[PDB]
Amino acid sequence: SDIQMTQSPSSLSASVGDRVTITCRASQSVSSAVAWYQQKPGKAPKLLIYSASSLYSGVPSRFSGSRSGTDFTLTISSLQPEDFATYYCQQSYSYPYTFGQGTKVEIKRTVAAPSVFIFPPSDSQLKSGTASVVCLLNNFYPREAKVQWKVDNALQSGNSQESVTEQDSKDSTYSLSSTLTLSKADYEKHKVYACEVTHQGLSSPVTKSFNRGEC
Amino acid sequence: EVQLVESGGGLVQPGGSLRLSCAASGFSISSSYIHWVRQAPGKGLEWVAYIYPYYGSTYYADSVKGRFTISADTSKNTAYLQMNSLRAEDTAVYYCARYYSSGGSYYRYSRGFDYWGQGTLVTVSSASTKGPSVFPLAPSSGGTAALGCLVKDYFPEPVTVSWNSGALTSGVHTFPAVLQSSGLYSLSSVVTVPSSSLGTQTYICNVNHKPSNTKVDKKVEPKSCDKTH
RNA sequence: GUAUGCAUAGGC
Repeated sequence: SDIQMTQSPSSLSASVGDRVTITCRASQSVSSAVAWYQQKPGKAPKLLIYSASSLYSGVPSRFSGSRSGTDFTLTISSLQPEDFATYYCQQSYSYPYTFGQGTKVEIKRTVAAPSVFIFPPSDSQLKSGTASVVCLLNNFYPREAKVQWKVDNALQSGNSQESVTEQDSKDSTYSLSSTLTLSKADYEKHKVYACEVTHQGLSSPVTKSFNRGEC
Repeated sequence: EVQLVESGGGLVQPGGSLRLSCAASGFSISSSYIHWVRQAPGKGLEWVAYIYPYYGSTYYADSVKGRFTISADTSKNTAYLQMNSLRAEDTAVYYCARYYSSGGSYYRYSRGFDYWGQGTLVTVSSASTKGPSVFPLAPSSGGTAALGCLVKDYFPEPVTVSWNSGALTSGVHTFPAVLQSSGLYSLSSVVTVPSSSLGTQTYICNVNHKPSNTKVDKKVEPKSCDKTH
């Protein structure tokens, strides 16, 4: 039957300079044929290790791996901001060549507050009969945050969606984008459009608002 | 100079069929073991199939077995993945990769996949191709100012956005697209710039949605509030 | 546990 590679932990967070160990266990004997890959978000995986211990050309010295029995370990000696990625093992012993489910490595850094911006709908969009209002939370940490829309003090729920970027591989920060969508009709029936941001680097919540028909 | 390039991805209806191409340069496919690996949205990697063109040996993962076969064309130095009876779960990015066929690959363990393609997205859906609209996000914090494009109501993925034809890179964030209740995608691309530069420098959103052949250059500038002129 | 190059390819 098919060989299973059980990789742990599912995810981990560790600071710069730390040693990190990701482990992988084969459900059967893979006899040392194991590779490790690094995958940056939206990008092709890159080969790190190819036998259980061997370093592929061009791969930094901080990456190593070793085998005892069916247990396999990948080791990053000093974590770098560029090391943010998902890390996968794979066995080449017997087809199908199975991957472990992966380990996403977040890099800890010092707390940073989101810079908040708010964007009123374009005139162009309005004539389509829709209004989109975008609240931008730029370059913050940790990833948890909260955005709340208020239209004339009425809290908006179920009409927005948000999206977060992957951890930056230099400053290790995050960025968030939230969009409130309304019919034009409902848009032009109100005045104050605001977004309130809750995060740790903020001693008190920040609000960024506009008034419809203002400039 | 060794490279692999995927082609043939795109929108396909359930039960339909698709043919992906993996085109090799800087080596002959006969010298390598060519694999296909796929990743469903927010999912791990899944090994699906491989061909070794010299022998002609192949294997298929159960998930794709009997619906998918792989073929080698040495004349075009390309491998093809023929996918039939496609299902919604077959929706994923599809990578071709290789390992070189070396003494070590055979007698020893060097099988790790050294060269990968960039990937190609395969969306299995009944829904219809639709192009985006592009709307400005106009700047009005500190010594910096933020502006961007809102790329709204398109399908399927992907959409690519660059700034000033790719001249402007630092400062940029393009956010993961979101699926709305309509069934269409929306994303925003934002750039923070020195507020000093709003007069001087031009900012242009370059939007490309390949499925619908829609390309848009959107110039973003702060809005002007007079009205007395 | 070493050559992600070659090669009737189980050898160099």
